[PDB]
Amino acid sequence: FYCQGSIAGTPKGRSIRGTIQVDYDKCDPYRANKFVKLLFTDTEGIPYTLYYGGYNQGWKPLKQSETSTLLWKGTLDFGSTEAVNLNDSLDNYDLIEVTYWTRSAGHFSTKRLDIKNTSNLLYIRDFNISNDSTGSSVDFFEGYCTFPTRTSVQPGMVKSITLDGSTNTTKVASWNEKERIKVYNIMGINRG
Amino acid sequence: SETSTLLWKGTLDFGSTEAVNLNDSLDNYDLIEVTYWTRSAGHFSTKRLDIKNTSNLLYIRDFNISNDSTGSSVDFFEGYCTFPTRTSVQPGMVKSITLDGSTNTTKVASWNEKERIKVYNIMGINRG
Amino acid sequence: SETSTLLWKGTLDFGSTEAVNLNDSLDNYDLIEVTYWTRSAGHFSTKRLDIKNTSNLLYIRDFNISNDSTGSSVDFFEGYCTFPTRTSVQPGMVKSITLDGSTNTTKVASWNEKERIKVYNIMGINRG
Amino acid sequence: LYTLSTNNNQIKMLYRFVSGNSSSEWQFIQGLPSNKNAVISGTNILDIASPGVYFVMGMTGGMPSGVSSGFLDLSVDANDNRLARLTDAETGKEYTSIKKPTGTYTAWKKEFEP
Amino acid sequence: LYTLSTNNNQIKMLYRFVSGNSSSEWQFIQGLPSNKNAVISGTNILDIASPGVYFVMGMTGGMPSGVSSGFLDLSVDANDNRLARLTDAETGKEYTSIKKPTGTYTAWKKEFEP
Repeated sequence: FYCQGSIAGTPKGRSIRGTIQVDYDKCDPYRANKFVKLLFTDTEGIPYTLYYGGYNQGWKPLKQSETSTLLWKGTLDFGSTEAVNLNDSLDNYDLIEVTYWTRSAGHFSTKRLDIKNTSNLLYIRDFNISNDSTGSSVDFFEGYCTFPTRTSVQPGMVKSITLDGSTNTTKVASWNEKERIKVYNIMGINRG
Repeated sequence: SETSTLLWKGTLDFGSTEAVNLNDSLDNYDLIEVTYWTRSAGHFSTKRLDIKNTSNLLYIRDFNISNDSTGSSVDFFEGYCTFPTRTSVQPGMVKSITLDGSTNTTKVASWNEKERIKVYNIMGINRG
Repeated sequence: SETSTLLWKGTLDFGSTEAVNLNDSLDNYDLIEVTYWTRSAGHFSTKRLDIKNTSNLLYIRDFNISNDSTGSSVDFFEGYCTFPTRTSVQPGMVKSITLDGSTNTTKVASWNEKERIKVYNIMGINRG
Repeated sequence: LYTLSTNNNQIKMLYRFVSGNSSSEWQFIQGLPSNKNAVISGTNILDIASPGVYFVMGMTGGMPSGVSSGFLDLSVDANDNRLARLTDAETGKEYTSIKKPTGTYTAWKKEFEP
Repeated sequence: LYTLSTNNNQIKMLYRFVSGNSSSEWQFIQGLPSNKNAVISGTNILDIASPGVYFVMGMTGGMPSGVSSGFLDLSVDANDNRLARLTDAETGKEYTSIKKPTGTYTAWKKEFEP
């Protein structure tokens, strides 16, 4: 099948191309329930499913399949000053995800950003407590990258603070230094 | 395959006192995910909640440090929504605290105030 | 397509010591996700980890603030799992600290106690 | 800090060190009334919650069965771990009960005898 | 004498009587932080060398095997005889160890069980 993107219930107003599977329960079209399954793709290649259950269950909600495309990889330290270029425009994506690290104990994690609903700042925030049965000290890390273009990222700021548990005082443990917050990868993500 | 459906869209301030409807029941989904904002430095982010393994309280937690070369303060944000029905979300609390790095002292910076934590969309998600 | 498989399910308390064995190798996944909880106020949430770009340590970090109009204290919760094998997971540590907002001082509130941080599932995920 | 009461259970000494807006915790001192272990009576023994060594007598409930008075050594941490050690003033039998942070008190466990 | 620290393991009160050159010893006083027994964590339990009752947890060593946490009641006389009794917070089981003036602590004995 083919459906024109102006018909109601199409995804994102795009035309779609796909296949349809139809059956009646136990192959009895005179007495039985009817079932319908659709599997289809839009002008951007995104795959969707749509399903009708028999026994008057009717239509289940539209299910876009989440799809991802690497936009960048390397070692982007928030203490660096260069921009990095993304392999496709952020405008083709509904989220990004970044993998990141912080200096303390070698912590690694991810952070997700909704590119259609953002201040255009990729913020990272994280903390570390002392890893022994006696210390009360805490470390904080924060920093962000701007987007200079819809195809690029640049480190705007990185900072850290320590709450010293011995004196009970905070101190700045870094300002605009490398080896404090790092991003290794950036992913473009499609979602519903 | 991981699949996603929009359950709601708008701007849900946690200091608001109103529910918002969801386009389908929470019971059809394995997770929810939300885009959100927090006051300090105009931050935007996403939060995930498992609908099967939960207290039926969507919390947001976040924190912000002083954005200058000298400050040593930390501000904290916490807030939550209840689900008054399997088809709605309502704010239940929002609070903030400042650890002031100039005095080395903590204080309550807000309690049930607007402009602290906000959600822009809620996605229902299906997974393995 | 992002695709997911359930590797393990249960209640992996970070105060426990025991390894658990996973149904499939973590090498076959680009990420894991884990649904988790922390003692304070019955928070529930999910952590994602890239299983390529990692120290091979699944941390959880969280904090709670006093849920009333008057307390300024902040509770910090941290712990990790370790991967002794690409088919096993083992809790390395759990700890909590309180910043006391009445004296303006910091203290250890727990160390390798059960009931502080808990993981209810491990999902293996593939991504592009 | 000193509480201003003639009631021998309410009179308390506390102290602390203060630096700016920060301080130690309050250090609650335990004093012995007429140099003795303080008496508690007419109550359920499981309602008692401060650390210390009391004498318990005429209690309304939560004693071990048949025990009518005794020394109660109670210990309590900031997480609310508790350790109660009662000793029966008639037979000299110890009874122990514990509360975990997330639990209530367990029932009494008697000591070991042949 | 009062030490100037916000740390509950370091805020000490001491008193004595002085006459010319002579005095009593310093009588040490232990407070209860927030009305609780003093927690100890992140040490070997055999590095505790002050009397009193302490909730011990996360101890890096010297515990009885499989005892993670408990109440420790320690006695230490002027000669450095010591008696340690540890009661395990999971089970209520007592363990004991002893030290002589000219020796180190023994291993842990356990209470007997049915």
